[PDB]
Amino acid sequence: TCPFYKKIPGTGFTVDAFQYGVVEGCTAYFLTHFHSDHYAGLSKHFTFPVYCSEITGNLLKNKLHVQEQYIHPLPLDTECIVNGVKVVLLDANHCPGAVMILFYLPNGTVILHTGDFRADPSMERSLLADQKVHMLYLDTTYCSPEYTFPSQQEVIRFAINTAFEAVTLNPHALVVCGTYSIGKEKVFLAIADVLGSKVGMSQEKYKTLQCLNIPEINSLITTDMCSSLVHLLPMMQINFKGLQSHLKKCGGKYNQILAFRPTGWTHSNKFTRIADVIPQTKGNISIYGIPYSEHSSYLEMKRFVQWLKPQKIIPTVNVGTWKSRSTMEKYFREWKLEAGY
Ligand code: NI
Repeated sequence: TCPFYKKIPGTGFTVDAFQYGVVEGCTAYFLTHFHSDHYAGLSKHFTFPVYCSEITGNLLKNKLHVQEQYIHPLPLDTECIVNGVKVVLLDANHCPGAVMILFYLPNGTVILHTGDFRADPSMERSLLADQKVHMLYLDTTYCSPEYTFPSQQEVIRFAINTAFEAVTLNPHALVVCGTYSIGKEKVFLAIADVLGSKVGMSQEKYKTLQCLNIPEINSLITTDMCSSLVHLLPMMQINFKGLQSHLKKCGGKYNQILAFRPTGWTHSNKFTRIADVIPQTKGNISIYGIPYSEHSSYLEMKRFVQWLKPQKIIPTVNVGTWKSRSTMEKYFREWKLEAGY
């Protein structure tokens, strides 16, 4: 059964609610982004309207085979009428095609559902600036002060300079980057660009990348693994066993692997600056864990919410324990008292 925080009161609408069968009263199902926890239950057999971004729509059609007649893509930053209700989609600064959704309820209430997001000051100059929001359904993934990490730009700077230095010292090194879903594409694209290489990968990953509207993509990726010195592999294979095995397959073309595992936050963020990160090493294989986040840090989230000044907040992540829920409610009250709303 569909939980309350995925329902939009006073509409026939649900958000990210595909794993509960036919939801009673739901006339339209919104999908914020193409990550499996959110799309769970969609397939070629789905026969209700789905509303989403153009990119999300390409992925529904090609990867899950959802029939065309049921995919309703909407342009961003544009007031749209869906089943008699005004809605807008805003960029979530998450993975490709991820949106936030503003709902203008018939009774005068305004609701923002962030989906998954990484808050940014640039959001303070979207169509959010124009008016008041009564209810905020908030991505609270890292809603605690210990959750600190660098900007995406600094993390990419570290990876580019690390990769360039290694391959310039040894032209026979191979670079590997881990992946398990869309998002974080800048990691492997930035490294391949500095090295003058295309990124090699499986046919299934190439297919997924081809759905994402990235400019010049045909120039950047390839399924010919042999022509490429940046390879993508599933995240599970980024370990000393999996990388040893991979190196054997390359036919004595390479004599070293430098590999990256983009993670979210890890506890080594509590002690170590990005500059000071070191790899794990075994023989001719090194592995760097790098904290590239597509979710708000604590400070980024607090800034957004204190700017928005919502009347009520409903968390959508970490809602399963009493301790979590209590902790998040304490932070929301501090924020409100500090800012005066
Ligand atoms: Ni996500």
